[PDB]
Amino acid sequence: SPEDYPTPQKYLEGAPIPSWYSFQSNLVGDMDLKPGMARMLEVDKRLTVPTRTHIRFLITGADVIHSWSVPSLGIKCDATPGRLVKINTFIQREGVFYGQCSELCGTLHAFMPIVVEAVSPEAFAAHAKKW
Amino acid sequence: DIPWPARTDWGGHDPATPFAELMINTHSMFWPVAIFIYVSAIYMVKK
Amino acid sequence: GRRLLHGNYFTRYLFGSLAVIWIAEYAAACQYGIPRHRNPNWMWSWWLEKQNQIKNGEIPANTPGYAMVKWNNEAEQRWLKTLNVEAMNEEFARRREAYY
Amino acid sequence: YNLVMKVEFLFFYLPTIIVFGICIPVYTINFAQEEVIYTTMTVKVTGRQWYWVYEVESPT
Amino acid sequence: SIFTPMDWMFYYFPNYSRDKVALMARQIKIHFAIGFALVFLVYHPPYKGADYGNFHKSPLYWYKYNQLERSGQLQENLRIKRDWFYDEDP
Amino acid sequence: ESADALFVGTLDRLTAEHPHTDDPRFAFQSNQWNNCELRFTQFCRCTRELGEDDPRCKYQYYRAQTVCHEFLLEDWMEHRHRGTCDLDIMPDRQVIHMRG
Amino acid sequence: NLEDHFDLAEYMMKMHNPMSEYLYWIAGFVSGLHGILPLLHSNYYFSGMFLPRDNDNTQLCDDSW
Amino acid sequence: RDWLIGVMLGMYLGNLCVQQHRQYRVDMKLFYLEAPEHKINWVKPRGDL
Amino acid sequence: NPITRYLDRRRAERGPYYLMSNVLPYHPHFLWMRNSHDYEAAEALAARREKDRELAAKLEA
Amino acid sequence: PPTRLSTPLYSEGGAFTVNWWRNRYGLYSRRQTDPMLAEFLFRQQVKEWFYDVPSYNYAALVGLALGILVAVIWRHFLFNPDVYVRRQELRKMWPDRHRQFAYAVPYLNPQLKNLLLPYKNSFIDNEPDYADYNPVGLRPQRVMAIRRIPGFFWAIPQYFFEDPLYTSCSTKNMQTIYKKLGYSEL
Amino acid sequence: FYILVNNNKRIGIYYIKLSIIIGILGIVLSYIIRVELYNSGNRIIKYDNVNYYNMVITLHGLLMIFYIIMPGLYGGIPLYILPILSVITDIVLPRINNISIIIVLISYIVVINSIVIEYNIGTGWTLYPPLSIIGTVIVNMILYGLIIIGISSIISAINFMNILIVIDGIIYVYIWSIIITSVLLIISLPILNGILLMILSDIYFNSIYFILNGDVVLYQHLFWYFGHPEVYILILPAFGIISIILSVLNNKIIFGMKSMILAIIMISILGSIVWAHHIYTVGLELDTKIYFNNLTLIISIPTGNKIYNWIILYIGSYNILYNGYQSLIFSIMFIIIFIIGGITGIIISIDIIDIGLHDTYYIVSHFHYILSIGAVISLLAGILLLKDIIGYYNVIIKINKYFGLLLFININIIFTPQFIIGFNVMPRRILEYSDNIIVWNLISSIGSISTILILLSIF
Ligand SMILES: CCCCCCCCCCCCCCCCCC(=O)OC[C@H](COP(=O)([O-])OCC(O)COP(=O)([O-])OC[C@@H](COC(=O)CCCCCCCCCCCCCCCCC)OC(=O)CCCCCCCCCCCCCCCCC)OC(=O)CCCCCCCCCCCCCCCCC
Ligand code: HEA
Ligand code: HEA
Ligand SMILES: CCCCCCCC/C=C/CCCCCCCC(=O)OC[C@H](COP(=O)(O)OCCN)OC(=O)CCCCCCC/C=C/CCCCCCCC
Ligand code: CUA
Ligand SMILES: [O-][O-]
Ligand SMILES: [Cu+2]
Ligand SMILES: [K+]
Ligand SMILES: [Mg+2]
Repeated sequence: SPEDYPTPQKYLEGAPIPSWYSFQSNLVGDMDLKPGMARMLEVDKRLTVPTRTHIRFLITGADVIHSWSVPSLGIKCDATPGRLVKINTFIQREGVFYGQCSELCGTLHAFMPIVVEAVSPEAFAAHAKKW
Repeated sequence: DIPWPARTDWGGHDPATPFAELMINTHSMFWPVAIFIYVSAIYMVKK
Repeated sequence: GRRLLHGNYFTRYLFGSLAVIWIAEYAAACQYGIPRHRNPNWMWSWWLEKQNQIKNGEIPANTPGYAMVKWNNEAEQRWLKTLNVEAMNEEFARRREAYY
Repeated sequence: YNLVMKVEFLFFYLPTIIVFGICIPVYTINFAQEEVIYTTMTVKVTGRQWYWVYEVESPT
Repeated sequence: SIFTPMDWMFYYFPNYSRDKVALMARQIKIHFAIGFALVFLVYHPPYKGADYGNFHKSPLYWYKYNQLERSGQLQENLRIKRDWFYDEDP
Repeated sequence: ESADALFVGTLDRLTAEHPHTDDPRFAFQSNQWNNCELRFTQFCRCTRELGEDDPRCKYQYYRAQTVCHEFLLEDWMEHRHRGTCDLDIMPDRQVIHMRG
Repeated sequence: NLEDHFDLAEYMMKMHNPMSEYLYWIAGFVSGLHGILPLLHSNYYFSGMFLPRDNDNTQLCDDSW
Repeated sequence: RDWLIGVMLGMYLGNLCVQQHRQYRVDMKLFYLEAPEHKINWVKPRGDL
Repeated sequence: NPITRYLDRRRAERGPYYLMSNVLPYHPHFLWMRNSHDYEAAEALAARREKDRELAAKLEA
Repeated sequence: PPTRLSTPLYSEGGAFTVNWWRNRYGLYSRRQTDPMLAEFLFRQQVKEWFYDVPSYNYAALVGLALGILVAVIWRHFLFNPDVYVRRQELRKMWPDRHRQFAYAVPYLNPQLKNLLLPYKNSFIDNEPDYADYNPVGLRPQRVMAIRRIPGFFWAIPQYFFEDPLYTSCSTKNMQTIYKKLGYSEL
Repeated sequence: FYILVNNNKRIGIYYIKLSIIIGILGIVLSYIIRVELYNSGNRIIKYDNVNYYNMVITLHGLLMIFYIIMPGLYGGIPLYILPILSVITDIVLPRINNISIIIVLISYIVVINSIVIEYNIGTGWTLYPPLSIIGTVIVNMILYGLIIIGISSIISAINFMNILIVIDGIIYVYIWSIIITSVLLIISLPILNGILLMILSDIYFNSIYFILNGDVVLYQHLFWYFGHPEVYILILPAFGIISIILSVLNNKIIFGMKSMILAIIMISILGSIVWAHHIYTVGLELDTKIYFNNLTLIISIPTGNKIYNWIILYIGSYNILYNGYQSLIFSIMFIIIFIIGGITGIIISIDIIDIGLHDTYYIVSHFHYILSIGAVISLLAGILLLKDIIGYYNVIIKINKYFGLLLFININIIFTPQFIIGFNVMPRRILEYSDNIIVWNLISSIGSISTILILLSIF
């Protein structure tokens, strides 16, 4: 029956169902670094998140075992193929938190940093709307 | 947020989540017990 | 002649272990209130309804499940081009006549 | 003998007490990580060689 | 015997300790049952232990609570010290 | 309307009204792989009954995205379109009960 | 025999030929080379140099040398 | 009996870190409440390079 | 690192607080970089600061 | 412990006694070649291992560790929703595994989890109750504990009513402060 | 003859000799690592040859564990004194003893040859899939070495177990230490072989265990089910040595012999059931995590009893006896150093603390303090005690206070800073790092070069 597939009434009335956006985050090369960038930690696309919000991070690894580590957020979850591990977080202060892959993943294990920037909820909404 | 030079950061530094604070305090809670275990044992290493 | 193990050790610890496992499992089910009635079927309600229609004669016999869905994948489109349920039923009817 | 036996008891059970003193804290912090929270947003993170892919819901 | 110097067990309970081999077996069995019971009677029991209106308040809790209640410290401690983010710049 | 309406009807409803929260059937474990597979199977069964254009099935896909990474969904969605997805084979063409 | 009483009698009685010691040290030296030589070979194979110059994979000042 | 001196010496040295931890928690409670180092509506997204 | 800066101030106010980072070099190439400069970065940084000042005045409005 | 072989050793009846141990100790022994020598060696071992007071401490530790171990294994098999030994549910797609889904919520709420979660305020200084409220209802609503965890938590006051800043660091006061700025909902 | 000899004492010498030789390669790799980590940049490895660093750390770990410390503490000292301690003429299985040492050498030659001939890539000494199974042939060669090493370890374990059948005296604590390690090997090795065969099947037989729908976490369970028992197979022989040295040099009978023995048995049983403390960050179930964390902390109890029983052995000893002998100093240093390593182990045992400290140099320093300092010093102390019996000379070690002091100071300069960078945090198994971690990395590097220089003064 249609009711065996629960859907909120707003969407049944024509509300747009949300889409998803994917982006790739890569290390900034040594020759591409700018005067102020932190070597071995900067990336070309950061992950922006709102502060004072409960966020669920689902982490997996496509090919080999990586590990998503953000020391300031107290997160170190192994990105293992076949496991979609749930990590809940609640950021309390704005800033930019830098991390690095924490599982030997091949030649460039040392060259895939993790940069997360936490901004005010009003700022995050504007950013998400534009990007 | 980011490592800083010549920092001990014993137990962690700059938490930005309630869980991060928990981790730092768990280490700080046990640290005096570790010191007691060490000092109490080492003091008797002698003839 | 001196004994090291229980005189009936093999049967004792084999059947005994099985008994403890079975009894402990019943106790565990009672504490969590787990339904203990075995169902051998799938629970897709719409599918089970289509199957009743076949048993009632509303849907012709040997009609494939992809002949009843509102979305077909590519491989099932390939099959639909060669599907003839009416011919299949006639063939089965002929077999029954020959057998009897 | 009596004194020695008491020391040996302490050599074993003083560590046991310390372990028991950590046990309760360990349970609590483990329970805290695995707490069902009312999360309102999801960020999917995939790790590839050698970069991190991020999937986020787009504003409607 | 739990947290018991067995030298004491040998002295005060000589007949119960006469067979030291059997005594050792009971030591193992008793602590085995204690560990087993903890898992299935302290940890496992479902939907229990969530009565937070029944937090035990020991005699020491009340001694210290009444002492602060008698003075103004309890009221002062519970008062919210700041409920604004920014101070006003003159 | 009822306070416990979400639990009533199905366990599925809970995450349908709160997409970014734990599903009752998988909240005990951090690994959410099985959660993703159930959500995809539910999207597959919706289309068979209602079609791809139905808003319900479109939302069942959004729900699947909430727990399934894109690289897995794209692969599994290709298998589904070809007709090789094991979570979408029509039940009368399954082999799970054959030869054992 | 008295000569056979002690294991490795020549060495224990301090009469052994020094070449035995030299071979042992040489064997250890060769073992060490298995970590250095492939390092040099691999560096040249993928770069063209046997060893790098400190911080030559990063941006350097004009006067850096 | 001497081993007791070690217990007492290890209890004194341990208590020093207890006091540091005690003061640390007091400081942490005042960060989000009073510390001017805590700033909000401050960090702006950098954007893709 | 706002909590490292706050905690340093609190500790220093209470008693004698000594940081290695304050006295010692953080990199080993300091022995050779007494007079080293990146002049291209200097010009770019100055230009960006000038643009920032214009943006600040505009934002003030 | 007698020193003369003439003086018998007391034994209880059962499967772990002095008599039971004597019967089996010398089964694989090449040294117990006659009664006198066998008894001497048997009593030598019994004296050394069973009349040693500190040895009984390890007996307690092995029992406790093994009991926990057996029980955690059994609990997984009997109650964990993700451990399958029967196959009925494994012969069905995920949406149809109702009997296995019945283990989920009871297994999500063990007693010790309800008893110890309120004590997070002994590890968190700011907003220790940040995750207490949840409108769904899979788990109970959480209330912060009134006392510190017993043991090594000397850095915090024995009772939280003693702490001056405790109330001002709560997620409720923090929400008030930020809501007054229009900064965030939580 | 040389290769044909079956003498158990000669074979014991061979094990020590080969451990030192292979050890030279191990130390060289360690120097490469520390040199590279001296600053940020590339120092001795090109950015295009980063695969070599991954191979250096992998081989360092594997060689030091399986080809140096294990052959030295479980093959060397054991084969020389165990048959004497057991007042038996010779080892029970003479021909098996000969083949075991030959097997170790042959597996070493295979490994080093694979460095020279194969492409140099690394996947850690823990050979986690899928990375291990998508590599080149050097991984296949390393697997052959491990399997071959496993054969030697198991047959040597069988050899020691047979001493129970022939021992003509009392089973001393040291004999108990080896027997229990042998039991740990007999129970752990067969599981390792199985998982290694599965790695081979995926590498060489088109198996699919470590690709989607197959759980890669499976490998970690079976590997670490051998992994952690291995760390106690490497430490327990060291404990046995420490007991003999302290009793002999202090002229004091072992106190609580039965508690020492029962502590070793306890550590083994517990060590066989705590392996998943290496898998805390994978995402295991809450109850599993709590079980493993609880049982891991229990291991401290039996381990603590042994430490305190050692202390009372040194207490009260006669003052007239000279206490500056290198063997005595090393034995005492072991107690001081092992406590540091163990306490840090208890810290990392708390899983929530472990989230921050997994795959960081804090873990490195933890197991170095126990192995690179504690186990090495224990093997040195044991050999030094048996200098007269073994009969080696041409070294200045027996009475060398400079060597002991310099070693202790400099070894701590290397690994104490690695605890600090664990809260900085500097991940493990990396070569490049942020510029704000140079200070501590530089200090440790200065410590490594210095320790090597002190190794030359013994000759
Ligand atoms: C960690 C380090 C620091 C440690 C510090 C702490 C140490 C604490 C103390 C430890 C003590 C442990 C216990 C010790 C017990 C000792 C017992 C003993 O002595 O036993 C007796 C035993 C034998 O004595 P014996 O009973 O008289 O034996 C008589 C013979 O059996 C019969 O006599 P023979 O003359 O007839 O002998 C036959 C001889 C015949 O010999 C000859 O004819 C030799 C001719 C000269 C050759 C010289 C070498 C030439 C090399 C050329 C290289 C050219 C390179 C060109 C490159 C060009 C590049 C462009 O040899 C052979 O035919 C075969 C030789 C095979 C072995 C040598 C292999 C060398 C390496 C090969 C590598 C190959 C790689 C191939 C790769 C291929 C890839 C495709 O002694 C030894 O074997 C010597 C031991 C010496 C050391 C003892 C320990 C001393 C204390 C420690 C010191 C520190 C050592 C540190 C390690 C080394 C660092 C480098
Ligand atoms: C011989 C080497 C050795 C030894 C003895 C130990 C001993 C211990 N180790 Fe191990 N460990 C390693 C070698 C060793 N370890 C290695 C090599 C790794 C990394 C492998 C890799 O990841 O690649 C590792 C990793 C490792 C981790 C992984 C951390 C991570 O991956 O992030 C953990 C955490 O549980 C751990 C814990 C322990 C514990 C709890 C002990 C206990 O045995 C310590 C017991 C000793 C004491 C506790 C001190 C003495 C006792 C007392 C003084 C009594 C009083 C003390 C108390 C009451 C607490 N070890
Ligand atoms: C017991 C094994 C052992 C020993 C002795 C050592 C010794 C040393 N190790 Fe160790 N190391 C490991 C086992 C060991 N290591 C393992 C298992 C890893 C992890 C591998 C991985 O990450 O995959 C590791 C990782 C490791 C790294 C991490 C690299 C990385 O992954 O990023 C570093 C450098 O920081 C390092 C440095 C050193 C140094 C400087 C020494 C020593 O040089 C310090 C100085 C001491 C000496 C020079 C004396 C040693 C002498 C002997 C061993 C011979 C003894 C023989 C007799 C007594 C007969 N080691
Ligand atoms: C000899 C005569 C013929 C006997 C023929 C027997 C044939 C079948 C044998 C199968 C293997 C043995 C177990 C049989 C179990 C039968 C009952 C059963 O189905 O149990 C199911 C039940 C769980 O089923 P699900 O509902 O699918 O899961 C719900 C969520 N967890 O599983 C079990 O209880 C069986 C599996 C565990 C068996 C062992 C007991 C568990 C504890 C093991 C402890 C191990 C450590 C050491 C213990 C030492 C002694 C205390
Ligand atoms: Cu990815 Cu490391
Ligand atoms: O490994 O401990
Ligand atoms: Cu371990
Ligand atoms: K570097
Ligand atoms: Mg890891």
